Amino acid sequence: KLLEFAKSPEVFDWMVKIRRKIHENPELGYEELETSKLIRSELELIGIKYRYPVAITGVIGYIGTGEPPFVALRADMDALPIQEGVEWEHKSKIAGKMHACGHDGHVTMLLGAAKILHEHRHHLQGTVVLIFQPAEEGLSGAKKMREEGALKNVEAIFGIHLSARIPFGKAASRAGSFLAGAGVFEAVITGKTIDPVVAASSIVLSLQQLVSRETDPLDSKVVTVSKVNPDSITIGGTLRAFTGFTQLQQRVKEVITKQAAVHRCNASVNLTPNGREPMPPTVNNKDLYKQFKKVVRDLLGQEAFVEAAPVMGSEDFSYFAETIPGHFSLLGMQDETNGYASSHSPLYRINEDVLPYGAAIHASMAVQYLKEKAS
Repeated sequence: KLLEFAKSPEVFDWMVKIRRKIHENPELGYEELETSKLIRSELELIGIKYRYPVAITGVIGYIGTGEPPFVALRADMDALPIQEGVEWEHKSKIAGKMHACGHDGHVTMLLGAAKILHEHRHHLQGTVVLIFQPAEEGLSGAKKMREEGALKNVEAIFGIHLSARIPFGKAASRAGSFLAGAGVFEAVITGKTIDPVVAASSIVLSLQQLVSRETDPLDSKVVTVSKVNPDSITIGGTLRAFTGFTQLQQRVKEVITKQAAVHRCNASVNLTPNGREPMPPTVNNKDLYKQFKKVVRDLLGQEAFVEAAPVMGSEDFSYFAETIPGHFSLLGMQDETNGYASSHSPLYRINEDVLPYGAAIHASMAVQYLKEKAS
């Protein structure tokens, strides 16, 4: 019922205040200096110790006993090089950049949560870890924080992402496979005269075939050939799946290889070209999802819980929920007539009145988890 606190003029105004400053000054991946300085100042003001730097601009705060169990809450920090088309007082003052992906609401609701949780810190049966992650858009920030030990000793992490595809004030998630993974591959087709070209256009159609839709949105698999360019032809492609990703990677390789061989050609295929490691699908741990549904129902209502549909989007949170139990949820903003623009657009819009919902959900989820682990 801490939503009442989260909605307080003092707290809500403070949250809306910080959200706007970040919104007016969008910073790109790994260059979120000002966003990072603000987060650190608010943690300082609230009364929360933190580790900095992590992944250049990242910050990790602590609330509780200081001892295990450790549970983490995560928010992204970076904007995108998009010109804000929304005309308003708090529009980005940085031309060509915009927080058109809600992250502003994310850092915001994470500082909210930090502020609130601190209010009840001596009651926490463990330590809530607050992760302020840089460069989510380029899908390399979560992995970099992991490399730097951000996940050590931590046993369960929760993340929230505002959504224009979910009704306002409803949190949406599902158990297990939720967000699609993504990988790339590179192939070089060289003649062991025109065969290489014959082989290349063949392989292309043959890989484009693999893409398909079925009756379960979790079975969707796609392979996109984007690069192709005669002694040798380089073919750069991508692949995505919610399940059986490894089996799809091998299929892409097998096809290119055999389709090259029957055309008397050499086949060079790389599934991690230039250090582009695959990003596995985002999997929501059943226990966290099961616990999460309760937190949402107890807080908002028996009807707020929105069972999410598998999505083929991009969210590097998966590098966390694969290494430790993870739970990723959406937070609704959409109104009755769909006036709220979809994420990734010059017109994107968070309804600023959603901040207390995620702040409470963030705060609450960390408490119930700990107050459950100790049961």
